[PDB]
Amino acid sequence: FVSPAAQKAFQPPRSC
Amino acid sequence: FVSPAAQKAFQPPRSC
Amino acid sequence: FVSPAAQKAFQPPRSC
Amino acid sequence: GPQPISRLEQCGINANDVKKLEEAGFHTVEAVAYAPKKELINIKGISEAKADKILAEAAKLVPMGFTTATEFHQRRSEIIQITTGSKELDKLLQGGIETGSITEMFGEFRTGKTQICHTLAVTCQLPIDRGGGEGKAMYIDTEGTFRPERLLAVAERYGLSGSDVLDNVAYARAFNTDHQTQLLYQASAMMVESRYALLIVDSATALYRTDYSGRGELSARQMHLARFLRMLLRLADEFGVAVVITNQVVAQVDPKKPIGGNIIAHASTTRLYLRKGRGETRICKIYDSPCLPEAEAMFAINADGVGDAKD
Amino acid sequence: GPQPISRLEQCGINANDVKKLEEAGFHTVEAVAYAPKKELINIKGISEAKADKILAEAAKLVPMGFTTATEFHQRRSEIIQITTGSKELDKLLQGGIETGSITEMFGEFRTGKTQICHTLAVTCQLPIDRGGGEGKAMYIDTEGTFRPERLLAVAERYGLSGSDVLDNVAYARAFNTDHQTQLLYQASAMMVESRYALLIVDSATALYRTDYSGRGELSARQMHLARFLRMLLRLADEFGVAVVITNQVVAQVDPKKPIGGNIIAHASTTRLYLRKGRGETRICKIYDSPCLPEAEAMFAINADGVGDAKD
Amino acid sequence: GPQPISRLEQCGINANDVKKLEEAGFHTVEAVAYAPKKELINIKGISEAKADKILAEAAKLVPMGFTTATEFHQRRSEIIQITTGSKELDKLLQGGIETGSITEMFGEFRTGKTQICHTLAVTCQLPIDRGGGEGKAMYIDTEGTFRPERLLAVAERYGLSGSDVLDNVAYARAFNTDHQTQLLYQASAMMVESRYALLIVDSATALYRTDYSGRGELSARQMHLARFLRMLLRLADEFGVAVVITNQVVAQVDPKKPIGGNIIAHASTTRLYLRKGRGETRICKIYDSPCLPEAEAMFAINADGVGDAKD
DNA sequence: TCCTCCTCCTCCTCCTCCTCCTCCTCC
DNA sequence: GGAGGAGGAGGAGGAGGAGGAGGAGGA
Ligand SMILES: Nc1ncnc2c1ncn2[C@@H]1O[C@H](COP(=O)(O)OP(=O)(O)OP(=O)(O)O)[C@@H](O)[C@H]1O
Ligand SMILES: Nc1ncnc2c1ncn2[C@@H]1O[C@H](COP(=O)(O)OP(=O)(O)OP(=O)(O)O)[C@@H](O)[C@H]1O
Ligand SMILES: Nc1ncnc2c1ncn2[C@@H]1O[C@H](COP(=O)(O)OP(=O)(O)OP(=O)(O)O)[C@@H](O)[C@H]1O
Ligand SMILES: [Ca+2]
Ligand SMILES: [Ca+2]
Ligand SMILES: [Ca+2]
Ligand SMILES: [Ca+2]
Ligand SMILES: [Ca+2]
Ligand SMILES: [Ca+2]
Repeated sequence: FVSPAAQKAFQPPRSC
Repeated sequence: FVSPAAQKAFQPPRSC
Repeated sequence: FVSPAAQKAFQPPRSC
Repeated sequence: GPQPISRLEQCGINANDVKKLEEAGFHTVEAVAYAPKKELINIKGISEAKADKILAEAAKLVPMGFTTATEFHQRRSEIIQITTGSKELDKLLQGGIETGSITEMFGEFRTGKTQICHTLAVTCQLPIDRGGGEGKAMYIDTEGTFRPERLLAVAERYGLSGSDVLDNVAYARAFNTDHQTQLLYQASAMMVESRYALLIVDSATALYRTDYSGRGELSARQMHLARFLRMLLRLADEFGVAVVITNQVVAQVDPKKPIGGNIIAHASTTRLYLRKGRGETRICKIYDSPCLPEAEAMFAINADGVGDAKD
Repeated sequence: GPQPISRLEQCGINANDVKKLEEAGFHTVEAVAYAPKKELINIKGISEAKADKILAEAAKLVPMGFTTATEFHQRRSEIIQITTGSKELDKLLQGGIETGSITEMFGEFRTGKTQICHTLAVTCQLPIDRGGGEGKAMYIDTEGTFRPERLLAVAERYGLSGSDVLDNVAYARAFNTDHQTQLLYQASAMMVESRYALLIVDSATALYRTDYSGRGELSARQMHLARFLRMLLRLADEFGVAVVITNQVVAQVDPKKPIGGNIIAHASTTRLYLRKGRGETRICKIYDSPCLPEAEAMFAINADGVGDAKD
Repeated sequence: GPQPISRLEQCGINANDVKKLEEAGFHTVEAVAYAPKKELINIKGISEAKADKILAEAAKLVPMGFTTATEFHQRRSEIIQITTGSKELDKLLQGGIETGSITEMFGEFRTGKTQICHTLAVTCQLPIDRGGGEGKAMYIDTEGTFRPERLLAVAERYGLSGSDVLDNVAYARAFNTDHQTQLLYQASAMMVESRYALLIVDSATALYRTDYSGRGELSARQMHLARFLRMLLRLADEFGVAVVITNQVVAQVDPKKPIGGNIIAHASTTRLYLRKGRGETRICKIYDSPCLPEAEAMFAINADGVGDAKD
């Protein structure tokens, strides 16, 4: 299957 | 199809 | 068709 | 990006057939265009009449004809090259891991194959300014050696939210060779929604040594491996991701050639041979490439991922 | 050059039929002359009455009878042989890659098959004085390994406008075996307009290993490959270009014979077997040829294309 | 020699009919005598009344009855056997390539099929003292592999005027299976004028693999091939030439049997199977013959044509 | 500074022409 | 001088193609 978070789209990794 | 440049005829390669 | 030389008759191959 | 298969309904295709196509792996118009007529016939609710219609309509939506090397050199110069996290190594690859192609990294144990895949799985999310791909990563793992703590260590180096980086890595553990191929069909679905920029199969041939035993199963082993490597090449053209597979080695007793035989030697465009250097240093080497010259570089495995020889 | 099919209208052929022929691949009078009666019947708007007329009229325009070896040795001595960019290699081929024939280059990975095709795609544009073909190039690529930057590197060697050389290479990426054959019909159209002097299919048999899986699809695989190789032979006679196909290899486990079987062994006139030498050197070998003796040469892959062993 | 068809007018045949016969392929009295009544009926301006007259008159000019084995053993002992340019090979064939019969040479690629045909095309012109045929050669080529420079290399070996030898080889390139048969009708005309001593079709079955695709066209393929092989047998009886056809091979996947099926296995009287030896040596083998015992010989391809193993 | 052995795998369709035959009755 | 009637009866098989796919160090 697909995870409920793997189906989420890409997110530009915020800095830290 | 054919490219707008692939349909162009041969050109003797100029020197450099 | 036939060539102007293919219609020519056999020739014993001369030596060399 | 790639056009989704739903755009076929607007061109005179029964929305039932699109559902019959999407149940066969095809999710983009490209996947149907690049497909042979033979594959669509093998679908149940599809006949030779429909397949000729599907191929004809789809071919109108995507260019499948001749162009010029000038128009191709232009389109190629805008291709993304993901950095490997090593200035010395990127100078060998003339930019970095190239997208839209299959790259192979083989070598003995400990030579840093899995470590490069962990660094790549992070640096593929950096903005292109910093040398990345600005996309998610997809890490198919056939060994159980996927360590998230190695992704956090690399995110700290590049100053990224370690919690956010781990959200962009779609991990999947393949347990046999059939499951390894099944994961690619599900992979083609996800890449339509999100924007993945790197596909990693490590190891691509680990499960082929044991699922197919002796020589009696050799023919079936390579034909099954050829379909897998072909299905990867399709993903590289559909979505323009970067496929980075790793390969094990084998000794020749007649001194270490990679496994997979000629099936994996021809399929992969770039091959990197990783040796063991000294201490924590390793030696990568352009084993095969269409453009790069045969040369060697020296990288190292550091506590913050793959990096230059810290010496 | 070849006579265009429009010259059939001036001999008593309905201009509608010429349009029905040109929709079937035929674009020159030769293509219709060399064609069997069976092929023209397979066209819809053509009957056995028309086909007998078409074949009869076309046969009057092109010689299809006997001649003498003297008249053939004369016409053959004026054939173009494209240089391979290597003095040592051309001395093996007694001139270079011969036009009007199918040449095959097989070998393991990295052996320089794609590299020779890139050098040939450039040197085929040099004037015949310098050993070329004075024509465009057509590079069908079934692997995604066409690198324009390798054409520029060779143009710099021969002092050519790198921007002008890339305008004479018609590139096309084949995605399956059906598409690979479809590209040849479009290829016959382009060669009527411009003047192409070299056709390159690399790899010719790459997509046949995966599209046709096991032995159950073996018969259909070779019959589909036989039509492809036959359609290439037709281009070599229609336009007198030089067909240079590359082939992968396979191990024999009973030590590397080329794939394709007897279908590709008989069809190709010249076969070049490329080994791996030392460092950057390679070893070509006349595997099969009607005229050339069995011998080996040693070339190398340099940063400016294929050249002699720079050692 | 064979009597020309003009001798039928002197026996009560309308000179218009002879022109209607000569437009159907018949050029000698034999060709009309050996022909069935069915073939002459199939001609337009010929009826069953004429055909019975034509057959009756022609039968009076050529013996078509019984004789004795003694009278046949006498007439056969004066038959010409052309040398193959190899003492070791002629000792296998007990003289050489026998005229008045169909000989077949099949084998894998490079095994020297085309090379033997080039040697035969030269040695068929030597005087019978030296083991030849004292006649011209006719080289139908269905592959594009006819090299005149290989005829000159053999003429230098036997000390012949290379310019004169190339005048005795009537070359013709067949482009499909219909054209391949059409060339035989024109061939029967030439052999009436000159004195040809060797007919070569290489390859006889090359174009039948591709013009007739799958099994659906198998029946039509062999019936078309049977007429071709039958039309060759007629030339061997009309003019007493030597027919030497070459054949490709195919693997059996149930290890290389020749193609053509039973149609070409029964038709040919002598079959030579050519293997690959070592280096430049080859191994011919009497595969089938009415008189010769099953045995193997070892010849080689040298820079001056086919010759004995120069070792 | 030397050394060697191993095996299994299936699928493929299309093909037309053919002729002769006769006896019979009442108002 | 007048006044048409009544269908029967199947034969006869041809013709093969097309190879793939390397693994595994010891002391
Ligand atoms: N956090 C770390 N810091 C430093 N070195 C590390 C770290 N993690 C692993 N290594 C080193 O990296 C190497 C492991 O490399 P990697 O996991 O890529 O192996 P591999 O090539 O995938 O091997 P295999 O074929 O066994 O899977 C070892 O030398 C190990 O000591
Ligand atoms: N610019 C270059 N300079 C020097 N060597 C190069 C260069 N580009 C490629 N090479 C070398 O040439 C070889 C690649 O050859 P090529 O691309 O022709 O392979 P191939 O025979 O087509 O292989 P495959 O079957 O994998 O497609 C490698 O050894 C590579 O290192
Ligand atoms: N002049 C020559 N000197 C020596 N050997 C030669 C010469 N010309 C060709 N050969 C060799 O002869 C062989 C070619 O044989 P040939 O042309 O008869 O092939 P073939 O059996 O017709 O093959 P195919 O089925 O591909 O047509 C090759 O081994 C080639 O190297
Ligand atoms: Ca690993
Ligand atoms: Ca490769
Ligand atoms: Ca290549
Ligand atoms: Ca060949
Ligand atoms: Ca040949
Ligand atoms: Ca026989």
